[PDB]
Amino acid sequence: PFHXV
Amino acid sequence: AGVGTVPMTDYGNDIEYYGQVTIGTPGKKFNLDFDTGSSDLWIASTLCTNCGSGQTKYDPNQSSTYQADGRTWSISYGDGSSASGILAKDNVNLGGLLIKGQTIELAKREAASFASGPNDGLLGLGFDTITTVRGVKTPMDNLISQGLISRPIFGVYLGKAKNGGGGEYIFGGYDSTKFKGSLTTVPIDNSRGWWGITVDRATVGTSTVASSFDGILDTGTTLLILPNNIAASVARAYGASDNGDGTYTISCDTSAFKPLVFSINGASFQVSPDSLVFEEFQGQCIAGFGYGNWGFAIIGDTFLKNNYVVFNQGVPEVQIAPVAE
Repeated sequence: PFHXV
Repeated sequence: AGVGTVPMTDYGNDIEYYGQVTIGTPGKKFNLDFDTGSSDLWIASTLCTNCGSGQTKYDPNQSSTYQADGRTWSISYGDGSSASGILAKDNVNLGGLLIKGQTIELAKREAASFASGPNDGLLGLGFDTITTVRGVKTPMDNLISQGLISRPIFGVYLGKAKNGGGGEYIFGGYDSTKFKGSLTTVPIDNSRGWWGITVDRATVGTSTVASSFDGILDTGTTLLILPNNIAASVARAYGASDNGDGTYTISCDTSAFKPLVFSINGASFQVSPDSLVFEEFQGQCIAGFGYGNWGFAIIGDTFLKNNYVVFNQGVPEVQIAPVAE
């Protein structure tokens, strides 16, 4: 998964 | 597609959603991840020395509208992925809307995870208070000031891979074929530069698993990440087990689960049973919800692929309705 700041 | 309409591509099992953006003159097409959790527009470039051979790279020499800038930038996302490079100015075409003189950030270096992903870069849709370089106007800021949109909004539809994938962003409007019933207006707290909302409560069946909590609408985050206590409460309701890495192992069979329902500004929004499972690997399923050490939730794709959202930067506020499916 990604976790964009 | 209509004016300001950007068809999206669903990568893998609802991992992320990217759209094509044209940058430069005559211009090249780039696949950018649309991220409401950040506010920098960066792209892989021919100045990059550790970029992916598969990424499309912006080449200043091939754009007659490229304008050099002496500033540098560096970014680090929630998961530690990063990139850095130099600033530049060029034109950006978003769904037929030509933004003139947009500040773009060319990568010189990027994390291996970016080098191996499907993205050529990211398009930040958060507020301008969190751009990494002070004074940078975001694409939404420029669409408004150049008069490219008449209402300071964008409608977001994220599809489900189980139903064919896809998604669609509409800059300056929304599409009612994508949702059912009436939109519910929810006030936004942009004090930290994000699309922050308050969830009144969360229930599973008759059980109140959580009381009010704050969260941020982040299209750039795959899962629904909850503060530790709330995540544990939810996990207990589904018999999920903690993998000790921020993720849970859940039964692959969701036919018996009740939906995770959020009460927001007086209406019900849910994470459907099917969305409780993120991925299945050699018969083990990873849940669609995880935990993090923050006091606020990161309301990612698990939730957004079930609910249409109209983002209004002007108020600011959001309008949400269950997806039509």
